[PDB]
Amino acid sequence: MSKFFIDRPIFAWVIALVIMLAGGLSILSLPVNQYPAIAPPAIAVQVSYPG
Amino acid sequence: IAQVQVQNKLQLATPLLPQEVQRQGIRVTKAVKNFLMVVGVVSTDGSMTKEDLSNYIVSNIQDPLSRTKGVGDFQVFGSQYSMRIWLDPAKLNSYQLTPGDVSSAIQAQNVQISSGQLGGLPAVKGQQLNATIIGKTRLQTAEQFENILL
Amino acid sequence: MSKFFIDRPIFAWVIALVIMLAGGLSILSLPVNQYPAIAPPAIAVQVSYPGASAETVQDTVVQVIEQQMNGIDNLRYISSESNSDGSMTITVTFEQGTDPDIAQVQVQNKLQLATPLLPQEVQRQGIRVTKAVKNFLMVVGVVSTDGSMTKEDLSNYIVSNIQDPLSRTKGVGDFQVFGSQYSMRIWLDPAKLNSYQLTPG
Amino acid sequence: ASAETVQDTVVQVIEQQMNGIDNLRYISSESNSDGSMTITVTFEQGTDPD
Amino acid sequence: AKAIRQTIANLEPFMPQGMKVVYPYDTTPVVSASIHEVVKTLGEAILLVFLVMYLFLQNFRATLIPTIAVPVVLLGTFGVLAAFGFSINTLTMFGMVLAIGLLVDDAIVVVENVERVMAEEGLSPREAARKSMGQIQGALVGIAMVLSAVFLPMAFFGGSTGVIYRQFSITIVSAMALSVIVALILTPALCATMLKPGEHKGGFFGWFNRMFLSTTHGYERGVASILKHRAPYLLIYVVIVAGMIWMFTRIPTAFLPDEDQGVLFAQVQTPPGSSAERTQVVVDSMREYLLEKESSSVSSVFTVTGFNFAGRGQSSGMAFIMLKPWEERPGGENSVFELAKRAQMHFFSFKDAMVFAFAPPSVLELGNATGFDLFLQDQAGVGHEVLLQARNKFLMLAAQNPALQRVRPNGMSDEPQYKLEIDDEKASALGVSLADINSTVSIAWGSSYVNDFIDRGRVKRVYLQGRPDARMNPDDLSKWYVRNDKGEMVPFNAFATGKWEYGSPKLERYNGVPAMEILGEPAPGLSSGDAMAAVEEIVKQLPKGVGYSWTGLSYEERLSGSQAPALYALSLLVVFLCLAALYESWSIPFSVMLVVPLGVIGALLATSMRGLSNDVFFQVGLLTTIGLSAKNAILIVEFAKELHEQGKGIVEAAIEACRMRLRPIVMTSLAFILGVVPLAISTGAGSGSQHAIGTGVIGGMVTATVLAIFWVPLFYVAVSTL
Repeated sequence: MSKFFIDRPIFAWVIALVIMLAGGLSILSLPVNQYPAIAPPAIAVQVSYPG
Repeated sequence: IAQVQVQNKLQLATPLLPQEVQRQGIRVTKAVKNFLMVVGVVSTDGSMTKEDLSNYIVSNIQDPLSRTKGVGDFQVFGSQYSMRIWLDPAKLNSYQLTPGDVSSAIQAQNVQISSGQLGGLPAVKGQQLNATIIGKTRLQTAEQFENILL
Repeated sequence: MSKFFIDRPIFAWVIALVIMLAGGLSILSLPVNQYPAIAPPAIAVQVSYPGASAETVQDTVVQVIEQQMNGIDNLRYISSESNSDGSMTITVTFEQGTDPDIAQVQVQNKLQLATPLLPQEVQRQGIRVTKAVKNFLMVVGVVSTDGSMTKEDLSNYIVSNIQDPLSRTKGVGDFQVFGSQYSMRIWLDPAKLNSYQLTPG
Repeated sequence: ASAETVQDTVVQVIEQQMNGIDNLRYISSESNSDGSMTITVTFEQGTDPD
Repeated sequence: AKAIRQTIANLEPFMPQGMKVVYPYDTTPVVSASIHEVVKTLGEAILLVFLVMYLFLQNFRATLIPTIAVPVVLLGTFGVLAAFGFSINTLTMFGMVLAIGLLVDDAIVVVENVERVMAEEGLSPREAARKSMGQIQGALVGIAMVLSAVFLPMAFFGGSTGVIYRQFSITIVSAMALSVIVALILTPALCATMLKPGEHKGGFFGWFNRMFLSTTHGYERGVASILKHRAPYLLIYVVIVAGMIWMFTRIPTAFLPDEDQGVLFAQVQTPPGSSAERTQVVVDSMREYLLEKESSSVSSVFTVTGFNFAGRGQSSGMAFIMLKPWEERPGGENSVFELAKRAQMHFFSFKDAMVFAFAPPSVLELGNATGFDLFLQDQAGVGHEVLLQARNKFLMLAAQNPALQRVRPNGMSDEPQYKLEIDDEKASALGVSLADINSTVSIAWGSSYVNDFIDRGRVKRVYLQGRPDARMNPDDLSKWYVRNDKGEMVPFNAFATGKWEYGSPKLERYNGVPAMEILGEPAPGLSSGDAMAAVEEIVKQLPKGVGYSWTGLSYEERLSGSQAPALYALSLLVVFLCLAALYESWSIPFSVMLVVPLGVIGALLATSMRGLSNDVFFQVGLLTTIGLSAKNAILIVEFAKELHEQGKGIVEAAIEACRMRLRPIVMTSLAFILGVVPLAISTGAGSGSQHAIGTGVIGGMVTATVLAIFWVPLFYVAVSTL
């Protein structure tokens, strides 16, 4: 699969930096947080009964 | 859809609950265990007290940041102001009164009644005057709850 | 391999018109409209508290409801409005691409705990929560030809016979009649209500 | 209650107010002799029942 | 609308006598007429391209190959946009009309290639088809990558603009990919079946082809003045690029052009504190004007009193005006905008009421009028009257501002309201309890609700209110008597006086704090950013304690920003990358990357002198213009460099490539001209959309093709040799 690309290096470079370009556009839109949704979903039904 | 299923089964739960639990209304909220950030105000000059700070938070900070993104459920360390009436049992004995009588009188004074409208439809032929009659309004300051007559 | 796909011309005819046939089925299975989902999903909470003022409707219903619109996910801005004849609306507007039925579930859940704090008349008028967009789609308007029926006759006919089968159809989310149904009005004459030592109570 | 008591105080109120629910096919209702009530709202196919 | 008409069809046999159901207001026939108009213009575009190819080439069985390759790619585009779940609207149909040329070019390329090899060797189709597939098989996936790189990265944006450009992007890229695979699998296997291996025809059409060859030879000896004058034209090129950069400031930017709808609204609002008689008089005179004076463009006037879109009351009205359909009002003087302008000057002649006549926007779902809106709110609790004074200051300073136009309160002003003051201690000292006073007031004026009652098979309600003759003026608030605690009767004159005060009838709130609205629209020439900035200068002169906040479409267009420079930068970068992919070198594809301003100059000039602003359709037209001009220039540069690397000089291979390529380039250019013409000059429903997306494309492509076909080999030689 490389024998196409030893004869043609520029197309290999342009595949490489198209991947770099899509990744650089992906860096500037991902949310940066500490941990993923590890916690289970919980529902807290609550009411103040009087006195 | 988990909240949907929880308050689907809660609807079947509510008829066997007491009348008062039904008249009050119970609420369903997605629970988050940790606290992200505590936002609090202090008093630098020592002038305004603790309940003043809780009043200012619930009146003017809780509302403008609970609509924004990310801020879900929360918990206020304190509560807002309230026109708190302190009855006095000696002076209730002095006048042959009852706390039920004070309660009925205060439910009679600050009513916001729908007091109608001048020239409201259907109008007699030849009417040219229109004005929204404001009747009594519910009272606002301490000197206006102070003059409720029993 | 190669010669199984190159040598057969009507194999290509079949692939091209299977693409055409799937296109024809997909034409007759798509909607037709004018522009895609541009506007964000709104939701309106409206009730008509009769004989009131602007301040009365506001400080008895509107503030009591919108002090409990806290802790709703994907909310952009809440904007309410209270008129003078006694009717009002809270127009909650969510973010674009949110799910409108879970949205209506959350808004109804957060106003069912402000509903018992309302006046009794505001509760007995019937609080409506609809998810529909701001424009008027179409006006269905009935007209008497001979002239033997007045405005409120035609309005009664709409509310009593057109409104109830039309509000349940596939697509209609919010309606508004220009008028009212019949309601057996009782007009208190205060001279005769004075004559017998009686009150409106 | 009677049949027409339940029909005039419960069934017809809930039918007048239940307008505009998603994927609604037909609603049917009946008022019984011993005071009960049954409205069987039938949604169309593929509706997720929650 | 179909289900509503079916429900009224199931409810119509049970009408009473003389009960007709009419439809005064309806915004569905504009949608039906718009989709019928765009599918009709698609039909005549296909018919005109077929007619041009059949009259100019005079051979039926080679024209049959692209005119059967167009419905395959069309129906495939339908199926692919149906796979993601997107609806047939004006937007995807504009995508199909703009993709007609980009799908017809490839079929023209492969048909002319087999015609050329048929004229060269005339041998067996197998190995020659292998060779011709070897040339064009790389070229079609190359132009697929090129046009994907130039058009697809507008899909990765958010907002209303993001949804519109992802509709256009996946429509054009879907028609592109279907055109590539359909051409590759079908058009050699369709041109290789039933043809003849035409030449030397008699009479007039063959002599016309000789005249076309003579104009080609005149091109061949007219390009000598280009090739000898190798120095001068680069300064003219820099002049054109500098004119483009100057021209991007001239044409104002918008969102989407204000279309015709057949719908006009009128907002009646008397001097408030008025009754229903004055509003009914103004409403009936408006109806008489619109029915006897302007019946040539107004069908039916459905006037509602009490429900304008500002608020509600007794002193408001609104006329839902339905204009006649577009076959009864031809000509630019009977549009909804000219009817609005000719009605507004007469509505100024109504000296009684303040009547404002406005037309709804293009997208009805966004709002209910045109232009911007903002909610002037407070934060500290400065006071309702101070906020009303600040709103009046905002309105007068914006009406004196030459960057705005017809700013509105969208609300009601302060009017008299009767505050009766119950003398509390005197009333309770005379004996009457205060709950009886409140019950008497609320039931006698506020129209109380007691219980229900059934009638004729339906439970309705019972109300309870005083007479229409005992609440009409402050002298008749003394007719009501309230019972004492011992059976006596106490009037309201004993314990209730009256003071007229001040207040607004429509109170507004926004994010839990009081507010007032301001509606309006920018100047007829200025952009939306200039109206934004002008509001940003008016708000700075407000008192301390209030604050602006934007609403609706204004919230998006003020908070999101503009990612169009990032759009053009990323799109041109990655299409340069796919050109260096197609050419395997770095300095060569600048001779196509440089061509872009010479493409977009025609779109800029054509939308300048026609008065068509910048919107989403103008940018889609620029992208398709850039794509088709680059798609012509790359075939020029690719086949020229291929004939250079086959063993010949630069300029000679360039000249034989461009002379062999002039007939398909000008042929598909004129075919795309004839495609995009019948929507750029059309008259009907959906006018301004078709005018913008036709005018930009026609101007840009008409200058781009027949100027790049002169100048692309020029700086091709200037960047390959030097």
